[PDB]
Amino acid sequence: GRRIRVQRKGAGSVFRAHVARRLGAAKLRANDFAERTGSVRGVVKAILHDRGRGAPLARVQFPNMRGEGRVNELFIAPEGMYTGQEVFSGNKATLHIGNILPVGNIPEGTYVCNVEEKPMDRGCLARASGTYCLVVAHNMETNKTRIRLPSGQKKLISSKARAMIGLVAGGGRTDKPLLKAGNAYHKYKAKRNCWPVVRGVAMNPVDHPHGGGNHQHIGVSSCVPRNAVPGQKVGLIAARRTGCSGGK
Amino acid sequence: AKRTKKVGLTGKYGTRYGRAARKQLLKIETSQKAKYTCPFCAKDKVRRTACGIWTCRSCSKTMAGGAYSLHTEPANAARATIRRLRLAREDAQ
Amino acid sequence: MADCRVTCRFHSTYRTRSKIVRYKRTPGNRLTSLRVKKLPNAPHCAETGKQIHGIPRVIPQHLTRQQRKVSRPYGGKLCGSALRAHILESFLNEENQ
Amino acid sequence: QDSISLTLTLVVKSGKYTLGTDQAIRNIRDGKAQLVFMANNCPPLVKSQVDYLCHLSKTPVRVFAGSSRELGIAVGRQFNVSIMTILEAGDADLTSILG
Amino acid sequence: PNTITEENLMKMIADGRGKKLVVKSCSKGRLQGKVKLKLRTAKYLYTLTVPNADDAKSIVKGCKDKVEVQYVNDSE
Amino acid sequence: SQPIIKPGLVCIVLQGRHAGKKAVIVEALPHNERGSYAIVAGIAALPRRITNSMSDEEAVCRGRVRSFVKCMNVNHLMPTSCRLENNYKDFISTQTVADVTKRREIIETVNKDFQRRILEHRDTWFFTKLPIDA
RNA sequence: GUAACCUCGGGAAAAGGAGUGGCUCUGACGGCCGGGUCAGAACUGGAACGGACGCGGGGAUCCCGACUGUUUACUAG
RNA sequence: GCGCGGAGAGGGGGGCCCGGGGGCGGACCCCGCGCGUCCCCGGCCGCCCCUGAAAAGCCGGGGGGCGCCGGCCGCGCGCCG
RNA sequence: GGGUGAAGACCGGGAAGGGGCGUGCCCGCCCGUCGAACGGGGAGCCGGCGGAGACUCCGGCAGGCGCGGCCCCCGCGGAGA
Ligand SMILES: [K+]
Ligand SMILES: [K+]
Ligand SMILES: [Mg+2]
Ligand SMILES: [Mg+2]
Ligand SMILES: [Mg+2]
Ligand SMILES: [Mg+2]
Ligand SMILES: [Mg+2]
Ligand SMILES: [Mg+2]
Ligand SMILES: [Mg+2]
Ligand SMILES: [Mg+2]
Ligand SMILES: [Mg+2]
Ligand SMILES: [Mg+2]
Ligand SMILES: [Mg+2]
Ligand SMILES: [Mg+2]
Repeated sequence: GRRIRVQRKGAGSVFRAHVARRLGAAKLRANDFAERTGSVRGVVKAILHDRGRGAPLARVQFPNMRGEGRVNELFIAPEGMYTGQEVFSGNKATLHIGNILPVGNIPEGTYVCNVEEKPMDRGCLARASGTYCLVVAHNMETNKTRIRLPSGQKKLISSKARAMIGLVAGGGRTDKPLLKAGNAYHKYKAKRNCWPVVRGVAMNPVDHPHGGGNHQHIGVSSCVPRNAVPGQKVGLIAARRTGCSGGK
Repeated sequence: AKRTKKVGLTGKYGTRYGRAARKQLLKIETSQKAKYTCPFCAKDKVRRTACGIWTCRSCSKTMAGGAYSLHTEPANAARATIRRLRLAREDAQ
Repeated sequence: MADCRVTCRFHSTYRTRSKIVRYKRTPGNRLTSLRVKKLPNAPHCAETGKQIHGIPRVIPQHLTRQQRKVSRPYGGKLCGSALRAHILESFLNEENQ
Repeated sequence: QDSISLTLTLVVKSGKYTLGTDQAIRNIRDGKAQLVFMANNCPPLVKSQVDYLCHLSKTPVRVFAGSSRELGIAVGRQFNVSIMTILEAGDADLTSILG
Repeated sequence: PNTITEENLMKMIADGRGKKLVVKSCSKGRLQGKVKLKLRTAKYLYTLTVPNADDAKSIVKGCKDKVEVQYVNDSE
Repeated sequence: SQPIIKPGLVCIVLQGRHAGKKAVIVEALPHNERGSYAIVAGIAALPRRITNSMSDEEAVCRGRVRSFVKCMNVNHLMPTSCRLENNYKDFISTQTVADVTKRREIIETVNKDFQRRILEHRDTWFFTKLPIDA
């Protein structure tokens, strides 16, 4: 046979993300001495649309603390943030929607977004439109805090990791049908080359393990083991069960 | 309702996609084409610009909101919870 | 004359936004082509995106120094309305602060 | 609990008042207002300016418990009102529910 | 090309800024028997139309030998 | 319940060429059909800067002061809590600001008066620049 | 003048009828002269007028695929 | 078609921009009228799980430091198609 | 700077990585005079002439950008826009 679609994707070429006309990487403000002691004030300048992304981005201007002038940031906007609003970051930031503060100072039961797994990594956990995390409990003896992820799993992170109050803006996007093939075309034209999708049973044996036969059908079981080598891992990988169980 | 009985704005689709999709689109599109009261000046001049971006045609203030509607119920619940938790802390410092 | 069709005046014939012409009659009873130059935008406010009064829509290099200025402390960077807010805001803040 | 609504109705019926921010500033500067009422969504910089001027003229300033739309309804009007100043209460108006 | 006024014509001729002066007699149409004075300068060509032929003689005689002079007087 | 626009008050210019500068009200005109106006005198340029080098010829120029006198709309002013006692009202009046030569004479007089007060270290707040962060 | 059926949006130009030239007139619609269009009448031609040109044949049903789209360049749309 | 107004409408009086037009020059200009076509521009409105390049270069403002900076008259503008 | 591979070669931010004014001081983390005869870009029109060239020649009338001489000035008006 020849190389499969999954094997060809990993080599780049016509399978790279289309990044032209993107505003940049969205991140929390970097951690420094000024906000390790007090608070730093900024102002929201604009709210913009990012190609490929479902959630809006906000441009926030802060004073420069190692010289003269100003510093421009790029945040993921929580719901309810408006142009001209002033926000704070630091150990002494107040509990308002746009503010950034460490999770140790956030009361249990609060909604947070753009949480950082390890201190000083600039956010990585709740970044897609409509998502949020919950602060569950604190442990002052070990200095660790428990959170609940959008998938429902529970994780322990250090109490010095920062987050933003609120939930990500743009919630409800997936409640509307795409309806037409032309809509999915535009959606994926803003992201990467991955659409439309040809079924494996509709191919010839030379280019997929599912192809061939006098009727269209999968010859064997579709569950493959975890240790299958790269050209073999197609179908359901290491599935614990299959079918529509119906219960919890 | 002089021209149609039930399709409403989904009359632009003819007969092409089925009943369930058309009903859901009726609800969502009615919501997303509407005019909303501005939280800063109490006027009904807020319109959608992009998926989660809403602008006021009077004061020119831009806000981050939901897709298809300015406010979402989870957001209201979250804001109320934050406001409650903020007062309890400030009483005892 | 019974024919009024012309020929292209540029190096190539591809019609981009910088290759627009209009037609005029010459003293020799001939139809000629003249370029239509792009009109630049005048300066716009920093705080708002509105246009600033008093400056024409020409590239600044072809204006005299007086023609590209406004007689006000922040003239040409912000409008009169935006300047009042900064003055009021700074005074009222520094009085309480 | 109590209604400051009776006072507004009587002032609107027999008194003298002005609706708007420009008229309010022109009156307060001149020492002609007896009370300034303000909504809770008035823009902050106008709030500061009007407060400071009232301080410089020893004028009483109060805040209303609604939005400019609510105040406009409470004065019998169909538009928003951010600042109201009463120049002369009426013989039926007891400007003693606020001050 | 630009129009010039009478007073700053012989002034320019005074500062020796004109390079040549041409006199042309117009006698058809809205140019009814009037004359046009065209002065060649370093930057521009300046033209004045005296309302009557007589005024031409005085001014030109007021700058004779100060700037070289031509005549046209087309009669066709 | 007391009017606040009275001679001797210190305001701030909000509009025009001299916006953002401080001034003193010398005469409040009576309300007419054009609105409310007043006559003010304000600092047009502050005394520059002088340092340890002390080069006298340039020092005198650097220490010079300018001022403006004119009537202006009372809507274009921000009254303050400060005061500045003076007596300019004798040579300052409506008819003495309409003509030009009188205006120039008044301007030099006010310039000389301001220079003194600056030297003797009085009225520090009035003779200071209002920071603006546009 | 238009049926069954229908996801109530369609089906639908459904099906199916009648008129249309030339000449001489009448009315309607603007502005402080202009313009075309729409409507009506008499007369008159081998019972003829979308006079060349340009320009749907229709209906009743069954099977397959929902639909617009793509495909074996040179025998399969 | 819309849209706007106490965060200031209508009215009266003004300022700014407008790839344009008229007059006089260039140059001793037959006179009026009108429907349509093409191109460009303008203010609105509509659409998107699609938001519709960048840099050289040029200019302005704040603060600081410095000082003729314009007018007239002369010259010049290389390489390659 | 380097890293890797028997090499050819391929991969690459962690490296004491430049200027100015003018001689002493001051400023400064780190590539490209590569890649568009359709994108950006300081400025051109008319008349005439040959056998074969013209927005290029000649006549006229203009624009832009520099350099050199002579005179040659460090802001006033408005109520406000
Ligand atoms: K599939
Ligand atoms: K090129
Ligand atoms: Mg096959
Ligand atoms: Mg195989
Ligand atoms: Mg088969
Ligand atoms: Mg101007
Ligand atoms: Mg099909
Ligand atoms: Mg088809
Ligand atoms: Mg074939
Ligand atoms: Mg075939
Ligand atoms: Mg290149
Ligand atoms: Mg080009
Ligand atoms: Mg030439
Ligand atoms: Mg040829």
